[PDB]
Amino acid sequence: AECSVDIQGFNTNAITVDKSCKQFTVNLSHPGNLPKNVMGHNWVLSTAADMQGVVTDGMASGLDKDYLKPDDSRVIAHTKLIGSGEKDSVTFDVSKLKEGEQYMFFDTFPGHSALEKGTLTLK
Ligand SMILES: [Cu+2]
Ligand SMILES: [Cu+2]
Repeated sequence: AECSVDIQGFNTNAITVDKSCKQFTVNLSHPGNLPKNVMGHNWVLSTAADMQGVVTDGMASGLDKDYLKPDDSRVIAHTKLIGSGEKDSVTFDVSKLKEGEQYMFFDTFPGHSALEKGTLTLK
């Protein structure tokens, strides 16, 4: 089945990964005209349980860490932080994913998590 998804930064509020896929790719795109540094976006994947932890410590860490705490072991996958006309794409092992667990995708650029947030599920 398909196992890439195109996301603009969110047009989708919800991703489902086909249980039959071995890998999965998120192509992320930035729509506007502003520098990564005043209006950059990422796509981060953690379990719902961990989302808020990744976000707050990611805010605390700088632009220079792409707004993610270094060695954050609760982050399953993510795209680089990106700005205007920059695109990024992350490909992860689907074996990292457990059917019947609730995952969240989100943006860790300060504040964007309240609107740029979604659900991903292995099904
Ligand atoms: Cu397939
Ligand atoms: Cu954003």
